Amino acid sequence: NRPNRLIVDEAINEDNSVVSLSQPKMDELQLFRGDTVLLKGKKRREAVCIVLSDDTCSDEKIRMNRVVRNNLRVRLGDVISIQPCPDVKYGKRIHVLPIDDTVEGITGNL
Amino acid sequence: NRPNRLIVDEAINEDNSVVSLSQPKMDELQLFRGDTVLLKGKKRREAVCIVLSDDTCSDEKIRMNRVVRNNLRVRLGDVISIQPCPDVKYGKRIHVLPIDDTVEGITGNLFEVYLKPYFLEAYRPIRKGDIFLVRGGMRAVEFKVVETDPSPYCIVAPDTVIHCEGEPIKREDEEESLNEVGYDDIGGCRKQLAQIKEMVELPLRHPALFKAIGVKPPRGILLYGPPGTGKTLIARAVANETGAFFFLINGPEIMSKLAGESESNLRKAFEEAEKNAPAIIFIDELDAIAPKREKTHGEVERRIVSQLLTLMDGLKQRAHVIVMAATNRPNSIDPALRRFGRFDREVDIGIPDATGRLEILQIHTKNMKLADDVDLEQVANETHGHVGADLAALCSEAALQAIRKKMDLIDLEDETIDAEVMNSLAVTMDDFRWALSQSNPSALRETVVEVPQVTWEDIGGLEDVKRELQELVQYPVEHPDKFLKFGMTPSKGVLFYGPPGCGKTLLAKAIANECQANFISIKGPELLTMWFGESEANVREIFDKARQAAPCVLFFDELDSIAKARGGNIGDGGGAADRVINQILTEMDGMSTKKNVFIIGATNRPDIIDPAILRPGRLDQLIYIPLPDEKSRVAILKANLRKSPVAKDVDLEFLAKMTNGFSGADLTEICQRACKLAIRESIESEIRRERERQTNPSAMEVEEDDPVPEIRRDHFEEAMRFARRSVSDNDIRKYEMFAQTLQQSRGFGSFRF
Amino acid sequence: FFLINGPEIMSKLAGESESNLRKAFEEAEKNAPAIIFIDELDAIAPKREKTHGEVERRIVSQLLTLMDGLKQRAHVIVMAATNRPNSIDPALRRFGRFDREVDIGIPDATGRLEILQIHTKNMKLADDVDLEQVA
Repeated sequence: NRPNRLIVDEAINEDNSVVSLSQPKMDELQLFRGDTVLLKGKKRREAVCIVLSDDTCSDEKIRMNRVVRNNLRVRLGDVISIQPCPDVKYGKRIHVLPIDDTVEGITGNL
Repeated sequence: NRPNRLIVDEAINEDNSVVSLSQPKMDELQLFRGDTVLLKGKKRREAVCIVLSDDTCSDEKIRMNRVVRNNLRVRLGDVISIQPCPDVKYGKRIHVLPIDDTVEGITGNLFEVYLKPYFLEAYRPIRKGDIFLVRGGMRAVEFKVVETDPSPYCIVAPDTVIHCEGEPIKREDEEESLNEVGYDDIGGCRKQLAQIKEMVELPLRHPALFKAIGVKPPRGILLYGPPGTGKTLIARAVANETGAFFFLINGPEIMSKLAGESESNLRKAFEEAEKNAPAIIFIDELDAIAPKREKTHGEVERRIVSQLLTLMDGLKQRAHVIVMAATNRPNSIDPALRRFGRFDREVDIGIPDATGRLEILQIHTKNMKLADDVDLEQVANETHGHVGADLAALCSEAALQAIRKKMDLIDLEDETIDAEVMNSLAVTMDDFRWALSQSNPSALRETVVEVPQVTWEDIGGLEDVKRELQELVQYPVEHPDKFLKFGMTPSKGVLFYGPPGCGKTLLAKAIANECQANFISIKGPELLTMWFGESEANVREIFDKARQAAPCVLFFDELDSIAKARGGNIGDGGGAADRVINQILTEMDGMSTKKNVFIIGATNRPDIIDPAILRPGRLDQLIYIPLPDEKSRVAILKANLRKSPVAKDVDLEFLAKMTNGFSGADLTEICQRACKLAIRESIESEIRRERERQTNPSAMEVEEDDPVPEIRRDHFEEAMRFARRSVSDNDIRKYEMFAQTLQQSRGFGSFRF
Repeated sequence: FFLINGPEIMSKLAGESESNLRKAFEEAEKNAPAIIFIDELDAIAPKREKTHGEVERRIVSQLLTLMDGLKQRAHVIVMAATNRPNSIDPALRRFGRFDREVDIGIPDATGRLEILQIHTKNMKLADDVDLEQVA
């Protein structure tokens, strides 16, 4: 990518929870309704939020959401480029373990 | 083997696993359908191959295919017949373990794809390197290990599934076997390996060769390998060729504070290895591991010696076990030199070679390196001044550093692997050499003036001397056969007795430049000591280095001053000097090794030389050096200037005319002074500092010329007026005149019949 | 992932410490495990620094074997302060660091300023804290 780095400011949308998917995500890539722009993270972390977006209504060039930035731990102004990632695996069935901290300290059956 | 060489031609069948048998094997191998035709091959080879022999048409050549040689691990022309399957042992629970390569790439589970071939017949070649054709699955269901777990054809019907081990092991045994050191990895010493291995095998293959001969195999001998010889490579090669449990035993590791604890541990290890297998013990650092309890009063050392004489010299304590004593140096007079019981028998084993440095470098480059641009001539030139496994490590380091420089010069290339950068990563001979110079020690790089690019370039002239030295070198280099035909041996050294410091050191440098190895610079100062033992030590070091390397010019300073033809001076000094003179004569005489050696004595006073040394053979060539000449001075000054500087204003003819035959050392001093004056007067040293980027970066918009331009005749004249150039003409003239008068008194007539 | 560790539960591990270390060194040579930093690396491996007997020399020799017996896939070797500075383990004496040094940055005002910034982010030092003065 580019050799000079920059910093990403706040999202253009006023609402943090309103993270509109970019038009380029559905244009360059076949972004379906059930998938969004998958964010890459550190130590093999990846998260995608299922949100319906309308690329034909308004292509808002807003920055990442505060919750999205905190969850993905995305650096400020990091070059968002698609490169070869050979460290991604896949599975069929998993066990969604609950948070142990929420179980303890809650009155009654947490 | 047989005296008729087997013709290694193309096999009749295209497939490597299928070969055509010879005339005698056309009907010798019975074709049975219910019983697999297991051909008796190498390394317990029980292969169910076809009996397809092309001998019914013509005499099929007895030769393996391209992959069959690596598959069967059998030599060309080896006799292979249809015999009982030795690799196929039927047992109570004989199941073949699976491997990751058998699991990876195959559809479904490894057991699921294997049971199709594990039910009655595999219908595939179960061997390492063989062309294994597996019908169906589009994959090879076989263990990526040395061989099958239970057997090649075990007793396992379809009701007995292949019970795999706890984990699928793949690409592990093959990696070790590739890493197993081939005996050829060391040039010349592979003869030693063959000698020892044949001693083991033939005495075992032929018990007549051991008992009926009456000579048993030797328990062990001192390793004729110098320090850092990579004797670990020797042990690895022994283990790879001769299958045994290598027992590396570091001498330092055998040093313990508790008396006997190291000895008891060593005895326990020896016993454990003996009970383990016909193993091989590697006594690392064995030469310094003990003082033989003679030089040292250490009771621990005595106990270690006793344990060795008990453990190493044990009653049949080597059940086909090899006590390989890894001596620190091949010639180190070690404890076992004092106690020749560990080497109670030294095997006649062919020692290493000289291009084995170049050969090992070529092997390392051919091992996995893709340095195509690395010139083999540069490799040979480096191997001329290099080491054994140490030089191989230096080559590996140079390759790694050049590859790092190239890869760092490239980006991460995460998207796609750059085939040109990665594959065929031709590390340039320049790149590899620079990486080596950055990696390998730089002390030996400038020490050999063969690296210094002055073939009498620093001192123009001495063409007769240069020619004589070149002829002497090329004699047992170019036409040693001519020397044998004449039957004349070379001379010892040259007594270049001329002006002091006129370039005698430069003379030695030029000689080394003509040479390929290093030299031996000595001074009379090192000879003096309060206790008279320095001369023997110096002579021993000189002999060992000459015994070690090629002719090292014994550039001895104050040689005449040290010797002074004995004379018999008073005091302890006179007797010590006489003893030193006798020791020097003994070093220059006696049952010498007749190895490559050269002598360069510094004698500013020929009258102060030794009378005994003056004898031919004691100094051999007593070629008294001349003094500098005006034309010679002009040539030397021109060459010295031509090295660094270019000057048009300062005329070389004017410099020569002003020189009037000044001293060659004085000429070099004048050149250095003019160079310093030019460097100080340099605009980059003067003008750039003057402006210092105040209004302009330098005091001039354009840079000045080369520093020599223009250090005119004024700067040189000022230096010369400051310079002495004051050699004692009368004294040197008298010395040369006396030498010439002696030489004239020494000459004779033609006396030709 | 994969190849978590050996059992290594005897709490004594006389020769077992060497055995598990050799097993981990050999296992990573054909696997893709992470470089898990050795806890108490100097304590478990005296590295010719603790005793003039056998434990420290054995630790040094095992380090040399592991550095000369592991492929470039995990390289679980402690850096900087691996063993004691006086006698570090032979992981650098064997293959891996025998020809290259470490481009360590000297202790300058940059490190002090970065530490001060980290501390200020962690806790409120002062309203007018002179981080330049501290550096």
